[PDB]
Amino acid sequence: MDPQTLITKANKKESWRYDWYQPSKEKYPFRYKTWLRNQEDEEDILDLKEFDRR
Amino acid sequence: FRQDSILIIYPRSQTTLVQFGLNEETFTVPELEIPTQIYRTTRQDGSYTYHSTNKDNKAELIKPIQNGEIIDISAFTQFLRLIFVSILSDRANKNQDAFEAELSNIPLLLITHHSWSQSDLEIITQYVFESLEINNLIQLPASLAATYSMISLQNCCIIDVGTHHTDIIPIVDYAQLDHLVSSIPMGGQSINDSLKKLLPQWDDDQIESLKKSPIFEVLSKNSDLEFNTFWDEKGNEIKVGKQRFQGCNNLIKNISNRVGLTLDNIDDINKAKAVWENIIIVGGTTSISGFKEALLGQLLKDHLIIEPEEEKSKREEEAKSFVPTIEYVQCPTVIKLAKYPDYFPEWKKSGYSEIIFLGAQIVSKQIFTHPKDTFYITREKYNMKGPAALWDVQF
Amino acid sequence: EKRKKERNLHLQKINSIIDFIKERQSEQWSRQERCFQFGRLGASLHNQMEKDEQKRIERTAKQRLAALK
Amino acid sequence: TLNRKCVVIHNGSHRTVAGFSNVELPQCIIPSSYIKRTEAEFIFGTYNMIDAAAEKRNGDEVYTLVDSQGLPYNWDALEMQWRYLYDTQLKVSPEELPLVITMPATNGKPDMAILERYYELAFDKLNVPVFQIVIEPLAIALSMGKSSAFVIDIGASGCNVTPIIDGIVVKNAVVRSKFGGDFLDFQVHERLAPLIKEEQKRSTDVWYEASTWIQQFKSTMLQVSEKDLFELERYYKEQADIYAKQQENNPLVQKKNFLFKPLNKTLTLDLKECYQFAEYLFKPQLISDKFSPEDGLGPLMAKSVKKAGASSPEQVYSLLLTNVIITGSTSLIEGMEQRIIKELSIRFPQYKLTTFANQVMMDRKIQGWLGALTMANLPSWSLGKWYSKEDYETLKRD
Repeated sequence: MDPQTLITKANKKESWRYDWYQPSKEKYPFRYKTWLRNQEDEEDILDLKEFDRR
Repeated sequence: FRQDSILIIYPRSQTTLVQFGLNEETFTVPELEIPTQIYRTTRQDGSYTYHSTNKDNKAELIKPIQNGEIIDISAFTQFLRLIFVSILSDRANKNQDAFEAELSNIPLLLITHHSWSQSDLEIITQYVFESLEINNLIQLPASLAATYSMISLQNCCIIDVGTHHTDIIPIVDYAQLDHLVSSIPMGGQSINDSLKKLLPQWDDDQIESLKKSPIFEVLSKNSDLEFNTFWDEKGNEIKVGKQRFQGCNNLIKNISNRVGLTLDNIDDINKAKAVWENIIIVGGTTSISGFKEALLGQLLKDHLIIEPEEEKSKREEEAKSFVPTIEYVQCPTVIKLAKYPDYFPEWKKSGYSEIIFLGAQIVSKQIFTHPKDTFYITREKYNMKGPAALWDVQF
Repeated sequence: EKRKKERNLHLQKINSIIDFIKERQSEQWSRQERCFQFGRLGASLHNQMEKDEQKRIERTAKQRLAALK
Repeated sequence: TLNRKCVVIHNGSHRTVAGFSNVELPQCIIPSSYIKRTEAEFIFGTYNMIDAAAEKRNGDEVYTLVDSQGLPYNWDALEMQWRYLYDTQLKVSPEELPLVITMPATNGKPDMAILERYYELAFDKLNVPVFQIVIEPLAIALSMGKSSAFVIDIGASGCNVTPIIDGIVVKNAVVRSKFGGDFLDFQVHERLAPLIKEEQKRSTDVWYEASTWIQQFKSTMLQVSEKDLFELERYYKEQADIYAKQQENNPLVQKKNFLFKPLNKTLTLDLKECYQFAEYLFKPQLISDKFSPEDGLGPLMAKSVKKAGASSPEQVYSLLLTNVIITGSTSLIEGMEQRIIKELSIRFPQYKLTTFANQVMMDRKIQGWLGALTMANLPSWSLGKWYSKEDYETLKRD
């Protein structure tokens, strides 16, 4: 089948980005790359039994 | 969880061991050995796509892992996806209803390396829980799996003899001291290139067949005969002399010197003796017979704490006129190899060169068959911390 | 007035740092205890596998008379 | 806690320990020196240092980076060290993650110059957005769970003695010693010289011998006496006479043997000559007449407390003597705790000594690393002084 819908059907939800962040106490003058929580609005298939050791 | 839903991936720089599901009777050999490679197709506007084969001679062959190091994490993650979607297609074509029982919850156990970046491991932690949507994940160290397939000794040393490199990792108190992890760029290709210097008339295929020959051993019957005949890959008989007893000595001396310079830095003597008493030698080259015994003999020649013979003979000549033993306080007094598990029927027949993969199946029976969720990231933990929850479930 | 607020801030910056460092010391003990306990449970699993499989080896050795017939 | 991940680099006197804030075991522990292979090549690392010292090629010169004052002086080589760390060991860009480094205890005057050099090294060279500078005895005392303590760090470049009251460092009582691990590496090579057939530019072989077998000689052969060396001969024989009288031996006649590996030779040294190396750290007048006994650590234990009392003095005395923390990478030799306890009790008989110390062999060497590790993971940015780029943008203006 299609590789997107196989992953969609199998194994059954938030996302995480690696972005700059500026912490608060108010706002600090620096930023740092960290894993931030994303908000709401933020191919081929190989055939087996070929490399099988028999 | 369901033991038929367990997926274990052991990647290397050349190949990758893949197995989905346990036999539930005994631990067996992995049947899938996929070469670690990807095809990058240069699409216009700058987009990148990755395929399993050469798409109309427009793709370049990229190896994601070389010398144990990832050079393209986007290639490695899509190679894991290329394995996983193919396993989903195989289960959907064989069982036709596996998405409710065998594919409804797959706990993935990915085996990682010591030289991989923590940022790359966090990209893997992002990718498995976003793109692959896999609910449970263990990033297992291979060095700790090599001693978890053993009788689970507390203090040991792991020697991973690869093809182009050799890794030396000490393990103290079931923990990996990253400050003493060493890696030489000398592997099975060192044994090959030494045979290039010993016999320049042969070529790559004949020297590789000599390395893969059963009559290739290192002394520490084949020994009483001077010349023996082996077979080439194409079926040609080739005679060989004493050179099959040589070719490994430079690699054995380099591994012995690096293990000595690694393990002489441990200050605690009671924790340092059990590392020297529990030398574990793993790797794909280590299926060559006599290599482990020759490395143990070189360690007993170089780093064994023993009274010198030129002084012991003078002590005995002064005593011949009971002999007391000189008691040292230096820690490598006993250098022995760890006891290999000789109760696995399939792994005794197929050899113990891939015992790190057996350690993954044993720690999977430890963790994935128990409701303790403190060594794998769940969806509740990924929704709270995400990749920052990666280092809260480590060993 | 201001001096009481400054002394309260100094005492809180002492006490909260001491308390969180003691919590992290408790975490440093608990992680090593978890590693030791699960290493010993993994060691006991090898004894369980030996007691499961050596009996199978003995049963297949006892069936050798029936195989020889 | 805070959703962050920091990099903790401890610049010790002999061992530089670099790692991350999310782990408790360090990523790498390299030596604090470099090899100038001569083009120029700055060899760093852990095993490449030992390999380049064992090849013994001409032109290889081992240059130090941390002097006896604890402050770096070869800043381009420290820059190349950190470029080696963030590329080969840490494997992360310095612009992405914050930093926590340490500061040795000074009197107050050399702090601003090293602050400006850290600004110019982390801002215009590495482009680090923010970094925290903590005081190393304050970090050691605060990671153990104490706000007011008395830190004794027995390092390689000397002994660091620091009185700490209520979280602040009493600077004018900070006296940095000299006799330490670098002194012991010279004394072992000087005493064992007629026994191993031997007796900067030529410092490569000296550092190789001090890093292969003299360190093993310190970790295995050496033991520290808890009392003064003549008082051992006064006390152990006095106990042996009571034992012999109750039942119906010299403890120093026990021959201890060192296996010298470059010649494979048994070196027999008795317990008196094993204690003779340990007596050099406390009695410096046994090798020359220019070294006063006040230069040792023994009278310095009382001198630093008497100088910290005048920061009413007896409350400071009872606060410092009951919170003594003994640490150090070279303090792992057996008897360093008991010798400090007895040598501090013979000058203060009135106050009881309750010394707390981390008994872990691996964690006492990286105790200065753990002191910054406990500061890097704090859940509030106001708990420590996080120097940002604005602190140097305001230093550009006069």
